[PDB]
Amino acid sequence: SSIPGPGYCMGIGPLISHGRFLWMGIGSACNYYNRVYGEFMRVWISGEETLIISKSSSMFHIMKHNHYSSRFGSKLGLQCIGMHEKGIIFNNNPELWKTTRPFFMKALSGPGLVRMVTVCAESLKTHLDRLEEVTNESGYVDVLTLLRRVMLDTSNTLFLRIPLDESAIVVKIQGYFDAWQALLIKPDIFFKISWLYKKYEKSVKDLKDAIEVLIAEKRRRISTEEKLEECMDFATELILAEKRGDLTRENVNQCILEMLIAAPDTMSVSLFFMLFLIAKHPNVEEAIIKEIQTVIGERDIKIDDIQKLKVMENFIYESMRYQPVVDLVMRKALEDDVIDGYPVKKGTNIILNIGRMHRLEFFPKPNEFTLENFAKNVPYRYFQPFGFGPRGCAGKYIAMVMMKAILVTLLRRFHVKTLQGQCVESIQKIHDLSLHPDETKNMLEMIFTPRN
Ligand code: HEM
Ligand SMILES: C=C1C[C@@H]2[C@H](CC[C@]3(C)C(=O)CC[C@@H]23)[C@@]2(C)C=CC(=O)C=C12
Repeated sequence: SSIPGPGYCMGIGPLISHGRFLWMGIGSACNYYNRVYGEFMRVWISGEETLIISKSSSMFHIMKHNHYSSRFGSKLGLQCIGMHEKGIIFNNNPELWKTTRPFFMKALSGPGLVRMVTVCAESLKTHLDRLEEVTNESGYVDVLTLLRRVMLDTSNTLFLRIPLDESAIVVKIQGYFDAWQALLIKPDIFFKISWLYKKYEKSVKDLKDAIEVLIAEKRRRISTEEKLEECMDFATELILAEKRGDLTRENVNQCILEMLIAAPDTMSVSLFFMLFLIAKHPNVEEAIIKEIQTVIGERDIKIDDIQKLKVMENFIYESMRYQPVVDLVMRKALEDDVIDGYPVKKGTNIILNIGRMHRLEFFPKPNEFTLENFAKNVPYRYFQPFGFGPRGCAGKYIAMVMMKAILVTLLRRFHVKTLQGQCVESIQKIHDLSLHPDETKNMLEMIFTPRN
């Protein structure tokens, strides 16, 4: 098998496709190219050949083997946002990534994943007793903002615990995201003409400078302190590693930033799409309340409860399957290989189109939202909402805990209504790095009406 895809127009092949990506958006460009050509095909972002793949078989191969534990993207765009060989998310240096990930992995599982289930519920309870902060005169709640705030609160009180300006940092975090999303695949030419990008350069500084203030304090409280053994957390772990010789201060700093943004960047959008799905699916929402009555009653949500919330678990999966937020994964080939039928040279960029994959394969009723798609145990090789393997989502387990926790704590207390005939299908969406709602539009509010 030779490689499918558009004609290489003697050096015009690349230019049309890279342009198509910038004009369309990374997400909807992938969906376009996969629809036109095969579920496996070649394109050019910048110079380098890049493959876009929805085939579950290829998907599985890639996330499984160790020679795909890299991502890709403009070096100058990454340097701009500070993820060039520094975080983990888009840290593309094999060795430096290898040595940092452990820290993330430890903090996002075991003892911490148990605190998180209650840290979440409390954080949300706080914010639900302060609805005045997010509710309109006509009772319209800004769900997106509320969520982002409890996500940041949650992340902070678990991984860093330093008092911060919640409202302020959330807006800056979004500046950071947008900037990241903008510069990720902008061709080098773009960075030469400075008044075009320096817009973004400023949102990055706004967040980084806001965070240096926080880590500066965490550094003090550590260098004083009585029983240091008593209270280990993500930020401390890193700082002490730096205090040995394991980490650079710059890197530490990026990781803390990367940990704080991660939840607000994804959970909030995901739960938002989940909340709309509940409103327009009354049948499903009844099953979820019964399960809560059966499993929890009027007791505080605890770790031992989460396995029992079976219906909800399926709801979360079906929501992510049907309305994904992270619908694509970027990887790079580190060794040569043959993947399915095709030769894949090292240095080849890969975009796994997991969103399209969850509609072309396995599932009984792919194109409608039903809890029937998850009535029979799903092979983790046909459904990858987080990815798996050496570089799968580091939060994949804690994530599910948090989502379960916040949904329970919310639906426990309020019925949710969507304005007009609005639903996830009829929301206007941007489809670039992630797949999220266009916030320059409106009608994205909800109404929270009490229960009992
Ligand atoms: C429901 C929300 C979430 C979704 C849909 C999601 C999904 C994903 C996916 C698909 C990847 C790419 C993995 C791969 O390449 O196969 C990823 C990576 C990652 N995720 Fe998540 N995730 C979520 C929540 C979180 C949370 C809460 C955190 C941390 C608090 C987190 C931290 C990370 C990090 C640090 C990476 C980069 C991993 C690496 O390259 O080493 N994620 N996530
Ligand atoms: C929404 C996104 C986009 C995700 C990214 C991890 C790497 C992903 C999956 C890619 O290869 C392309 C889109 C990227 C993620 C989940 C990780 C952390 C975060 O803060 C925000 C994220």
